[PDB]
Amino acid sequence: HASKDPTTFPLGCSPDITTPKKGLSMELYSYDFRKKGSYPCWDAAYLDPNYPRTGYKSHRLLAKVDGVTGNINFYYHATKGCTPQLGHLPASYNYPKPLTMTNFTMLLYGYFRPKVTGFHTFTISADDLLFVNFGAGNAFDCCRRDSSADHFGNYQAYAIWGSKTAKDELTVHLDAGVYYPIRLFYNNRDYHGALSFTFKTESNENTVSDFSEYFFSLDDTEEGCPGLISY
Amino acid sequence: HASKDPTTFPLGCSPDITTPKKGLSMELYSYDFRKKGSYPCWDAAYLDPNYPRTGYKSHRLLAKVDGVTGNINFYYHATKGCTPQLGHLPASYNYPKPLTMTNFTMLLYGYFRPKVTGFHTFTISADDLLFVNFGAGNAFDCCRRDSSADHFGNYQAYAIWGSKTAKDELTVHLDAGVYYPIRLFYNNRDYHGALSFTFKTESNENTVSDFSEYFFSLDDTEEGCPGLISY
Ligand SMILES: OC[C@H]1O[C@@H](O[C@H]2[C@H](O)[C@@H](O)[C@H](O)O[C@@H]2CO)[C@H](O)[C@@H](O)[C@H]1O
Ligand SMILES: OC[C@H]1O[C@@H](O[C@H]2[C@H](O)[C@@H](O)[C@H](O)O[C@@H]2CO)[C@H](O)[C@@H](O)[C@H]1O
Ligand SMILES: [Ca+2]
Ligand SMILES: [Ca+2]
Ligand SMILES: [Cl-]
Ligand SMILES: [Cl-]
Ligand SMILES: [Cl-]
Ligand SMILES: [Cl-]
Ligand code: NA
Ligand code: NA
Repeated sequence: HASKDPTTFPLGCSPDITTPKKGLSMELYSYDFRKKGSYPCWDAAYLDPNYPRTGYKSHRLLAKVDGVTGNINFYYHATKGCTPQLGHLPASYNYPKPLTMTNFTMLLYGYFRPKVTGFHTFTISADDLLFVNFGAGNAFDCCRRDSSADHFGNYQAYAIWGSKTAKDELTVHLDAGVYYPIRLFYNNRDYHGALSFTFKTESNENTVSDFSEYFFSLDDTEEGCPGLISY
Repeated sequence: HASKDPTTFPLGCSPDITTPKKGLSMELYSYDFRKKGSYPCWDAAYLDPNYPRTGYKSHRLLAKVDGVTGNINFYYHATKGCTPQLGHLPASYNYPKPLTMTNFTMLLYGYFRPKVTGFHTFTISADDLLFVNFGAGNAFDCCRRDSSADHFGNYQAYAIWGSKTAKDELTVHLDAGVYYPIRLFYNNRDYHGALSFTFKTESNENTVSDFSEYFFSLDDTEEGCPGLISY
């Protein structure tokens, strides 16, 4: 160089006849540096309170893909600060092309399906930013993302590199086989990048990092697909 | 180098027998630079999404004063970046002591009492940050700040120096003589500072910058003081 509030007992969704499709949807957007000579060289727009809501959409759209699943963690090691440098996302992201891994924004959305009924703790870390919404309402409404995408509530967990919250966790009680809306919003402002998203349950001692049997996409429907299990 | 959502028709409050006290309450907090040699030298904590909610309270408390009113605008011109430099707030702030005007955080809260029934447009600008909540619920509950202070909603207006939103405005319909909860959250991260808060009404052509007959403080009460005028 559902209510929008985060909760420990989130609401979930009950899909009907159509088989859920594997994986999350992802959108990729540009995130330019500031003009040469600026101090610092990186743009602080990523921290504007509405950047994850409306601001990101004013940047150049790079891609929109389906079927993102597996292990979505990555570490991108840059060689120079203040410089756009190319790299590739892991194959799990279904995006073959190079992108500026030093400086970009990424949105992932869809549903998390548990295998365990009970408490789950999701652990996150990021360079630079990962904001997580989770649950109907807090993320978006069941099979009604089209009317609720931009209306997510306060984050269930968030991580900001360099901050007092560089890693974070969310503990929620979930029901096996129910589909929970999830939104992951990521940014790299400069230099190295990293995303880590894993979970554990009170059940066993394994950390889950491969979401192949956990992330799904559901079609929106006129009436929605609110969870039919809770009572 | 009331609902928490922002609205155009905010809810207000009806004080009982006790005469409203002149002015807002203010709290002042430290905001340190990063360690010498850091790039950039200023701390980005001010932009953490919970900094205006919980994070500011972890910093050193400098002052808590009553009776802030008059013209609250200021421009502080620093002579060196990355350096704590002393200055004084305007006399309107009722705080005589020097403080590090280059790097500090300030919270103001109380009620705005209009003189006009009709649309008001408040205009703000700041170096570095000014976040405004306005209306019962969005700011805090009528004569119930003690149970609602930390639960303000999405900002009615906000300004961030260097951003695509360096000035902002809020247009709201208000009733004369009703008391609207208001919260102003300010930060200077480095170097120069500035705060501007003014309004106009559709009625006349004058810009109001002297809040002497507009800002008030109301005691909290067990039952609250919800507005009795709307119907
Ligand atoms: O360390 C990861 C972190 O790097 C920041 O760049 C820093 C750099 O680490 C530091 O050595 C230098 O002095 O200042 C740089 C810019 O603030 C990235 O900005 C940050 O996004 C992370 O990737
Ligand atoms: O201009 C007000 C603005 O100054 C920032 O400091 C800048 C400075 O303006 C710029 O000339 C220099 O190259 O980089 C500095 C640090 O980013 C303050 O950081 C900012 O808070 C405002 O006060
Ligand atoms: Ca980075
Ligand atoms: Ca400044
Ligand atoms: Cl729903
Ligand atoms: Cl870089
Ligand atoms: Cl109220
Ligand atoms: Cl300074
Ligand atoms: Na596509
Ligand atoms: Na005092």
